[PDB]
Amino acid sequence: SATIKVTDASFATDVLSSNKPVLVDFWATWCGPCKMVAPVLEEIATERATDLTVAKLDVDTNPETARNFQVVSIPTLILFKDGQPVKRIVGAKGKAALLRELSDVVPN
Repeated sequence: SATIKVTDASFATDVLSSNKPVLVDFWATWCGPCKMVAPVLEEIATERATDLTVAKLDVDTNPETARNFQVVSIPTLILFKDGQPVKRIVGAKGKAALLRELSDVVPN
């Protein structure tokens, strides 16, 4: 397991105070599309470990952090950098598609 599990009590230390960018997956155990994205995040967490932390937040056991980032539907992925959210992605995505959508630049 290369992803980290984070909770309402640990979110500030593990995500908001992280040196590395952190990609947070807001998910739930019963959610069909969240399962579609789970193995993709596992791969990214291993492959991109020196550059990026990948964190999982179960919205049902951590409803306050979900409320704090206005998460209404899942999967939602939020990328954090130095304490702020810099990108929000809604919906399941393939690996290549996800990494491209996380960027602020486009290919020419």
